[PDB]
Amino acid sequence: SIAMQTLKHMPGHTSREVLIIFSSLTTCDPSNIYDLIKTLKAAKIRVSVIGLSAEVRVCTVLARETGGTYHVILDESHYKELLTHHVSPPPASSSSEC
Amino acid sequence: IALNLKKSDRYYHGPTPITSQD
Amino acid sequence: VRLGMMRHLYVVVDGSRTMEDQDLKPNRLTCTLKLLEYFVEEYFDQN
Amino acid sequence: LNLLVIVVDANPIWWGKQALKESQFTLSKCIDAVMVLGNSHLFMNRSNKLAVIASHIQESRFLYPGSKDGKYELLTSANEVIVEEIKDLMTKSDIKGQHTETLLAGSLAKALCYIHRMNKEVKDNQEMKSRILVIKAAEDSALQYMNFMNVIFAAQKQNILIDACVLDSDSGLLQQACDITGGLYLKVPQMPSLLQYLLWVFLPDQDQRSQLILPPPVHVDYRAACFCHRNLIEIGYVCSVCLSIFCNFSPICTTCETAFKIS
Amino acid sequence: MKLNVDGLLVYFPYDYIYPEQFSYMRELKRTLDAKGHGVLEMPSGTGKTVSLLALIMAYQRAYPLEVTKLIYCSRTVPEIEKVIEELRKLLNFYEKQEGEKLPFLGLAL
Amino acid sequence: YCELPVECKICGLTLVSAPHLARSYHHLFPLDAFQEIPLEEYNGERFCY
Amino acid sequence: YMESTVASWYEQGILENIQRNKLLFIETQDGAETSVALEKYQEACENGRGAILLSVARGKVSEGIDFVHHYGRAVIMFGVPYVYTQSRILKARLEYLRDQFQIRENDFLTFDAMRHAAQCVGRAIRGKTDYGLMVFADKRFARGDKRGKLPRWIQEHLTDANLNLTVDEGVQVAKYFLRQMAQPF
Ligand SMILES: [Zn+2]
Ligand SMILES: [Zn+2]
Repeated sequence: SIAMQTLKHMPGHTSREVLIIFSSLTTCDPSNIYDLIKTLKAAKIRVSVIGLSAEVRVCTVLARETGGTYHVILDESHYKELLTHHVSPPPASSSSEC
Repeated sequence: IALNLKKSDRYYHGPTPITSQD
Repeated sequence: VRLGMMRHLYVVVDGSRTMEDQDLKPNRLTCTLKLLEYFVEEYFDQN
Repeated sequence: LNLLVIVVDANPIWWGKQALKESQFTLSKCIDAVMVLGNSHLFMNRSNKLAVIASHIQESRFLYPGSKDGKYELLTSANEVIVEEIKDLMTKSDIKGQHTETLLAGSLAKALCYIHRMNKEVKDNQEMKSRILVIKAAEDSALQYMNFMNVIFAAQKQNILIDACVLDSDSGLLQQACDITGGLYLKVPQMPSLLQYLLWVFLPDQDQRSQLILPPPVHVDYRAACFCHRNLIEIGYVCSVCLSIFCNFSPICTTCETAFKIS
Repeated sequence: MKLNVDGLLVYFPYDYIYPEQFSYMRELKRTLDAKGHGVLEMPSGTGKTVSLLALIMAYQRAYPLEVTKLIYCSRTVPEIEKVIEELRKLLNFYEKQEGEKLPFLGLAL
Repeated sequence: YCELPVECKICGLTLVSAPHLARSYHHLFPLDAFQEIPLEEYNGERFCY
Repeated sequence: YMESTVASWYEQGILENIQRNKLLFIETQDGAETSVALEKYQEACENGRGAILLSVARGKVSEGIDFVHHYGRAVIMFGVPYVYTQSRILKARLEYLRDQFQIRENDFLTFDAMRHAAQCVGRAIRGKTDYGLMVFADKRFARGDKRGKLPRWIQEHLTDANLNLTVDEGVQVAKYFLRQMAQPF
């Protein structure tokens, strides 16, 4: 939400994105994340989660529903590889406009 | 959305602008 | 495939108790931050 | 360790015109000056290493991979192999009226992958500093811009200094290549004294370059222009797909014709 | 997906199935072939269910004179509701594989 | 301004140098993969080009 | 034992540390209360909060609930589930099986304990090819006879490296397994 309150005012031509480095699988929340997820899809904010030693449900749905990807650190090389992969520009979705 | 192009040669130059015996 | 040339990205990092855990060889907080400095530089270096 | 790669613009049109012009400076004496620089560079330190490449309108060729005269075999053999390799390029070369622009991007590409190969073959016990000295003389081509930019950023990424020692034609991208990579650029007015510029300005390596006074780099005009008219402009309209500088708003970009919407 | 089961070629909806499913089916077939009861264990629910239905349906289609009806029982109604939907899916595949409707009826009580 | 590229602090418009754009054009010109020939395949070029 | 255990954990910091680390729910004989708690447990698992469910193996919830990915991803069994052997129902049943069907008292009693344990614990795998963990906190299960009474698929996946793990070793092997399961096939 703090990111969305910032990225919502961004122009439409720019790819709005968020990279989440998730460490502790438990995370407190003041409201149902599904509404926020639906809002992220509507806000066209690409969200991709990277989980460290955790395969979380909310991160799974958040990524795949938003179109982003959720990955988990297999080892240091996997972590290096995943961040290196995220450096690539995002491939345009059929829902994305120029 | 696959990549599409119509006139790609223009990319090769960018802003760059534009006797046989010799 | 078509690629989004201009992109705005926010990096979200946990500051929770598990970051102090030595989950990898180095301290997870140290490891993640050290590798993020590389990723941040490469992010601008490629875009 | 220091690795110095010398790139010679051995374009037979320009050097031939200079020969026909009865120019005082000539490619032979230029290659000879390059030879002295290569020798003196290796002569400066045991760990110093070098490579030399010459370019032609068709392609580019490498000039570099007992003591009968009472001197060291490496220097003597380096001189002989360079002379033989340049003569092979000049003798084994076709003639074509349609193609005259000198090749540079391909020469730098081979040098960079060669440097990378050397960067792997070098023992990690020692660090290797690499620099490329570009000796341009003949006109560049617009088609080279894209490919030259690729090697420019690769050199910057891999921390290779591009030092430009221009003879005649000043390529705007070449003066940009050095600035982007942090290398120096100079155009010699006294071509016969080219070797003095090499030994005073281009001979010192980055560590020496920092502890020394050299003329400040020439101001670089980072021109920008629309791809439709190629005219210099301060404001251009790019798109998040073609990333091409257009002259004005259009519902479809001529390079892709994607369905943009009025706004 | 035609399965080369011991007794007959069995039509199956999924293009890929795991090796243990073939064993379970050809093993269970022994009860039909021997005309007698038996016991067996298989971890997966859906896999053993769909393979069971495929096997028994193919066997019933092959030997309707030998086996008139199939009686299936499961722990609870919520499970039964899913199983009967899997049978419908199998019948939908079978109808598509056959290309025509057949005189077959199945229901959950 | 001392450093580019940057967004205008006033106009809210991006200021950038032409090479910065070309730094992304490799995404627009993806390089075709070279076919593998792990065996020597009688290639007379002992030296890698 | 569950309440005694929970009460002991409440006197200690254990119960606070657990709840602080993740929400916890406990099942009871009440179908409505357990249904609500289970729905809240599942809803907690949908959100970032996550939840922990404590239940009695013989409880109606264990025979009725189905475990799926992120809904009972790991199942913990505390001890071999043996029913109170003084209960008259068990006495009549067990002596009849020995008198009529000749099955030994400890043989059938262990068989029913092994069966009920596997039933409650094996439900972690149901379909859709989703991973699950099954940790048994009792060296009894590692005994040669108990191993043979354990189902073949569990028995063959079980191995000496995970047959007599220390609590720490279990957490370490679980963390590794989770890391290995998160990537696609
Ligand atoms: Zn466009
Ligand atoms: Zn115009």
